[PDB]
Amino acid sequence: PRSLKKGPFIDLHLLKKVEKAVESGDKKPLRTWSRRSTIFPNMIGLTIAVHNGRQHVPVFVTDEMVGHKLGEFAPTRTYRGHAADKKAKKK
Amino acid sequence: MKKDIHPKYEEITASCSCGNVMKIRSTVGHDLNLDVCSKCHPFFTGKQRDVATGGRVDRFNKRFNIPGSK
Amino acid sequence: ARIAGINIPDHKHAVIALTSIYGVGKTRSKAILAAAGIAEDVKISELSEGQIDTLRDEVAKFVVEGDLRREISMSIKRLMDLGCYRGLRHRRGLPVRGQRTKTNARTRKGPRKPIKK
Amino acid sequence: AKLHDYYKDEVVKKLMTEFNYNSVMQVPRVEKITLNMGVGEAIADKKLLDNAAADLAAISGQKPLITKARKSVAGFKIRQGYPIGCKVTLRGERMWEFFERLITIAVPRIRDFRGLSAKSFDGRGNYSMGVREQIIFPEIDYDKVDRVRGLDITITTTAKSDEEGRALLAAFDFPFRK
RNA sequence: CCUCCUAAAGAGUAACGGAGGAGCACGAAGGUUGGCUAAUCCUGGUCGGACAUCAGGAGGUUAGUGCAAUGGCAUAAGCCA
RNA sequence: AGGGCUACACACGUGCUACAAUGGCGCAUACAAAGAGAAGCGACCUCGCGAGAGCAAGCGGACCUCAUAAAGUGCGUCGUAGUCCGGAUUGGAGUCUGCAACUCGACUCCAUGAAGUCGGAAUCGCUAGUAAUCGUGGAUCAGAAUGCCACGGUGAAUACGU
RNA sequence: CGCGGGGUGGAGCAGCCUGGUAGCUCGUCGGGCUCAUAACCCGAAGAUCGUCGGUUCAAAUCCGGCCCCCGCAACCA
Repeated sequence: PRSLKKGPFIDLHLLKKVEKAVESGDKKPLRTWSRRSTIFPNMIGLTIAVHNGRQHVPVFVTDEMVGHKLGEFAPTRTYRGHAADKKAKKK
Repeated sequence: MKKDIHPKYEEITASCSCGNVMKIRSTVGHDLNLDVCSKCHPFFTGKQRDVATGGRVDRFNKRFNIPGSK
Repeated sequence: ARIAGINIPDHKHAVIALTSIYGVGKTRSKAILAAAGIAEDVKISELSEGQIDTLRDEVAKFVVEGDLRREISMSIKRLMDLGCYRGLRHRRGLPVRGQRTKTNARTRKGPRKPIKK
Repeated sequence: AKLHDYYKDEVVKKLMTEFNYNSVMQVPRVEKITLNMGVGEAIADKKLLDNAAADLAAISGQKPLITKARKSVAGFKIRQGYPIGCKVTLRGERMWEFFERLITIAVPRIRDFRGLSAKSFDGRGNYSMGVREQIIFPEIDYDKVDRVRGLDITITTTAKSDEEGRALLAAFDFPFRK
């Protein structure tokens, strides 16, 4: 497995949208490119609309999902199935 | 009742009190008391940036430099 | 003499024999035999039942095999149930630790099969 | 055996007191336990029935009767009838003897287990103990790598409700499912 | 030629009238004495859960019957020792 | 900025390492050449299961360091059973490079643990310091080498004949 | 309308009797080589026996009904 070594992460990038969102508890999907950012306790119950390079995907953030980054729930690649080829991308 | 077919009792009735020489006298958890999730919930338990162990020498709060030594 | 029974491999080196109660690989079995005063290269048929007891106590703290093989199963299932990328790669069988798909799908998904073009 | 004289001494009196019954006769006693080991297949070969006997033998040494289909007209394969179960009937003192081995030695054998709901009792307070495997009473080199061969343990009763039904083997500690 | 029917409830009565079936089989597939209960669906279940045996309910011999049909059926021509 | 060149259905070119016991395992032991490192790499030190770590002598490279170069040497160990060879997948943590490790990064480690037993069609270089085979360093190089370039260890059959 | 023969994997056959086992020769599709095609080599797909029904644990086979192709048939003259 891989990690974040030793220094302190909230993500610098995500921080300025989040600090105003936690003040409300949760508010409308935070337009986010910051797919580089991990999930944490402060973030439980937010809604992060997560750019995947093509478009945003809402990730509803919750306690069972704190072992993960935001970038994992929103897909990137397409996989050609092999009964017959894959027609669509899947969200 | 078929009286005559009943086996000898040599290895039935003996020693329901036996020891642990290869196996237990009662098993735990065979009734499954929690369903196993196989997760720890990381950063919910434990810390968002890791344990600091290994290489313990007092830390210098004053600047230090790979090129600075001759 | 079987280590714990139910599934143990018969007439195996002393190191190898504990690789079937699980939670006890080579590293832990090597040190557990040195403790109990057993040499590595004896076959398991050479041990008396009181050496088998000295093994069995030192095992009995570790995970029982029915939960060990269940644990990797529930980990795979956990990941698919989140739909995180670990889990997405699991649906197809494809690498989860960054490995290539252009080759070396074989270890997870089995032998190659013919595909008309 | 000790089981039934205990069941008389302890359980029969519980149920008389607890239900406010009008007769002592209204109480359950233990009635015959046939067993099954519904192994199947081997229609001429009868080999998986000898493999069933080597499992049954570990817990009760008695001769397999080896069942045949009784009208032989079902949707299963028919050819020279069809072999199904094994029996091994437990009756009277031999069954009272068997139930005294159950719990004390049956519980250390199972390690992964999903049978035996106490709600699953219905109708007569009839039950069938789907144990998933063989409950091996004391033997040498019984573990050998093998499969399957659980048996129905079909307990029967002179019980006339479900509640009085579920109350056999209760002053015996089993971890029954809810 | 048998069994169901035309066929008119004795007399079973035509027609290249309607339909199913038979050309043997079995040295037990016979006799006698004694005991006994199913097709099927559900609940219990390890594999019988869908089908099966075991055990419980419902139904009450509707299964079976050497072979077609008719009659028959707990006294069980049904099943067994 | 995020995604991507490293997708995945498969097939194909190429290289690696293995399929053994001439070897692998363990403890102990030996000598290179050549070159890179003052954005950098570094002994001793103490810490860390190991990786690594902080401290810091040092190093302009025939000085100090990568580096104990490995194959090779000693001794016991294993018997064709995919093993005592091979160690891939995957669960999980510890650590590294970096303001970012999820698809697409590097290292240690615990448990569990497979294909492969000399490979169809296909297919190429070599005449001797070569072919074969081991280890090393370096260019590139924030983080990724099986590659490439060069170095040195050990080093083969035969070339009648046109 | 009668009477009789015939109805096999994409193509042409084997199997055929109370029936159980789908075989032969091609062709097809993917791949290799060849500068390319080719033959060649490797791998692979393919059957509700014309259709429907009956008996059975099993029906191409043995049976009942029908459609269609052909021979007869289109009078005894």
